[PDB]
Amino acid sequence: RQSTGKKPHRYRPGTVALREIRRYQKSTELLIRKLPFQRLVREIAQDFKTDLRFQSSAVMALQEASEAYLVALFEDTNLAAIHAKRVTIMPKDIQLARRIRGE
Amino acid sequence: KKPHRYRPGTVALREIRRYQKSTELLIRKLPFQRLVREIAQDFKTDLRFQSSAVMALQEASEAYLVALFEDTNLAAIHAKRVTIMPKDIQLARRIRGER
Amino acid sequence: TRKESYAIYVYKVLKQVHPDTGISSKAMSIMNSFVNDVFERIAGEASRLAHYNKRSTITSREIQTAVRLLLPGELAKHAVSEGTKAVTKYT
Amino acid sequence: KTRKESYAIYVYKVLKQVHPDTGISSKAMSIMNSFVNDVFERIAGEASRLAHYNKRSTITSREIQTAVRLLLPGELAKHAVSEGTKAVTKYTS
Amino acid sequence: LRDNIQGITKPAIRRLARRGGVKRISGLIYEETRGVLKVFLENVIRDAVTYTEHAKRKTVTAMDVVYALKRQGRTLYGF
Amino acid sequence: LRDNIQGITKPAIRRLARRGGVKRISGLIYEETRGVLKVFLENVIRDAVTYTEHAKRKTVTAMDVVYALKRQGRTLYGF
Amino acid sequence: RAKAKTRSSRAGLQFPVGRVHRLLRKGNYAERVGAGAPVYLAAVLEYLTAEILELAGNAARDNKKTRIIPRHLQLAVRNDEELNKLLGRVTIAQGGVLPNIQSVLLP
Amino acid sequence: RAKAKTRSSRAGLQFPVGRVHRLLRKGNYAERVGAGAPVYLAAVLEYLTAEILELAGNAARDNKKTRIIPRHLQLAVRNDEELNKLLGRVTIAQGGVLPNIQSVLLP
DNA sequence: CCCTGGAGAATCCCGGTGCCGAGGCCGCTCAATTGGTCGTAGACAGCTCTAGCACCGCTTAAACGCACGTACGCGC
Repeated sequence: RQSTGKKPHRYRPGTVALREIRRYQKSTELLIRKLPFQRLVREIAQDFKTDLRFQSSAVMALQEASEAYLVALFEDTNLAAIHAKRVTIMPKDIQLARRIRGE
Repeated sequence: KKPHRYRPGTVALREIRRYQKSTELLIRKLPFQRLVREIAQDFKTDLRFQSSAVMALQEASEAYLVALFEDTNLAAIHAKRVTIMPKDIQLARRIRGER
Repeated sequence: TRKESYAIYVYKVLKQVHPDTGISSKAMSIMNSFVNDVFERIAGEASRLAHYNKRSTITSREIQTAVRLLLPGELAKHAVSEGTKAVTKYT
Repeated sequence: KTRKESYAIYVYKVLKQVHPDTGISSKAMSIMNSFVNDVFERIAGEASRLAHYNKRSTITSREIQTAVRLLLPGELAKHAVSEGTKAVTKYTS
Repeated sequence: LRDNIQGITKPAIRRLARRGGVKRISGLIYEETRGVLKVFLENVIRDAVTYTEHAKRKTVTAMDVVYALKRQGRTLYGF
Repeated sequence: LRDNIQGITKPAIRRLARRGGVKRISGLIYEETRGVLKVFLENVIRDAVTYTEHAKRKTVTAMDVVYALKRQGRTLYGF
Repeated sequence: RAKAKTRSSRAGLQFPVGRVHRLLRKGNYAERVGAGAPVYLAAVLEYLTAEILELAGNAARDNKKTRIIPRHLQLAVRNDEELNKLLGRVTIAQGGVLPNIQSVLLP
Repeated sequence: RAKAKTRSSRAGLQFPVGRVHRLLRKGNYAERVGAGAPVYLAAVLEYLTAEILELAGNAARDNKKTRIIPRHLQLAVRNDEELNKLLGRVTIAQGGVLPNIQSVLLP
């Protein structure tokens, strides 16, 4: 308490984005890191009940389920974006997708 | 004289207010019943339907179509539009997983 | 024949909470179907909960877990409190 | 130790029956086992519901047939019904 | 029985969209709504047909349609 | 444990959108996606907590997570 | 044979405990059903019934009606957020939807 | 007694009829389980397993891999329209989604 | 301003390691299989009777269509 205080490549946007789309769509490995998601899970669980533990496989299942759900939500958001004559997604598109889904 | 000439949208709002508070069935009973009969004819030629079965089918179809129209209108407002489009219906079915 | 119905219990519950209002046949049928569907949902959730941990019985904790799994928000806590009060008054 | 029921060797035998030149990983095996468990639970629950709605105490082959027509859509359901009918006729022969 | 998909008339679809709060209704969305209704009916009525066939009955009751809608997460009350 | 909602990093959400075929990703999508993920986790983890409290266990297994995902129509295989 | 007292009256309840117990027993749900399970189930059903009927009566008084009509029941279900989330997959006959209009739709 | 011939070989089946019957009996579904119901269930399960494994093997051959990985199973489920309608509400771990690109995305 | 030739960098086919998870094998034991025996749900025959199928008057609100223009869909 006691303290007083030559020319570069220059890739245009969109092509590398489609390259990453093609790379991760055919990929298999998990995009979200393990320990940040685990710490978020523990922080969320501590609001409901304290002194709670999660096993490694339960954290794995939660991470894969959340990744699949967010991937499906992003697919619906992008579909609404092209539906709205756009290529950039907006949070209102996410809210619209959640409202249509009923959640 | 001149006619009153309601602007486009006012009678739409009047119909929205009238039907959003009235619980009457908008689809006529006999054409929906006969559509149900020809649809069931493809699965069973010797089949009959109770009146309350057609009533339940009509109410469920009306509620499903009203929810689909609500999602279609919300997607249209999301897409800077006020007119509902078939592509909005396709998007609503694809998000709901029925497409 | 005799058909089981939940009309009179819902009617006396209505008279307990609001004695100045009545009910119709269609409203009674909606309420009967609603209570029956909630019955099947909660009973099936309790049956699955018993089947998960090799439990051969369904207790009040089964119904409480089914209520917290199905009912969201403060509705589940209010239903759990009402069930606990009914259980304590039963014994 | 404790014997846990699983369909690993059965799905493996099915794979060797239809594709005698490939293998299967344990993660894919567990995914197939979870799929079999979920489909078994869904069809069993549908058959139990169908028995309950007709006030009938037993589950027959017609209950499973109605369950797989209700759950599976289209040509998959028709082929499942044909395979089930063939298996019932072979079992009773 | 043929051409009963036109039995869902244009003002019926108009009223259905007015219940859903739609401002403007296009001219091409009536056929799409008829197709969506046809798909939904070809699912639900077929499920009720299977229920009636298992129920040893030749008349589709309201109860069979009730659990046919229930099994797809669209449970209907009052029948 | 505080400020754990920022553990899901911005390029993690970018990669998740890349898996979904999203062309361009806005700067305001990250907070909304974090909120949606927080709501989904606050539902699923709470359901798993109730499942674990029912079985008189102190740590939550993957089977309870599978049951909590299955009861909401989002069944998960492989666990 | 002593005096026949129902379990609903002993628990201070109106919903039938015995009928719930019989439907649980003949509903092939479990091999055994406990004593407190039908009491808890009937208490939860009674609380949900009382809440829904109270909200329906409030909606009927808002509509100057003294008889509960399925429009009032639909309004009561969709007005409560908990009831709307719980009954999201529920179709209600003769109920319609809420009379809500979007902001951009107004002239 | 006689030879303990399995019911799977009697019906020309590979999935266990006895295990299915036991799981139906202890699974709190019905008071009784018929004779042909486990045979029908095992036949349906074997047909679904064979179709899914054949599609997964075809997807693995397109990728030219010998061992079946969860990517092959996810591709098998999502590529088939019948399996897509059957498993629309199914999340498959370690599988991703279909690698499809919208028409307006390419420049 | 558009078409065509040359090159930087992410991506794809390929040779060599090997290793760690997948395939096959040893028991054996606990769940799968065989036979009998009843209570009992279920298949089958006759009655019926209350609700559904088909047609008819009619009339009237519901629906197809044409004329006009201004909010809105679409192009820039």
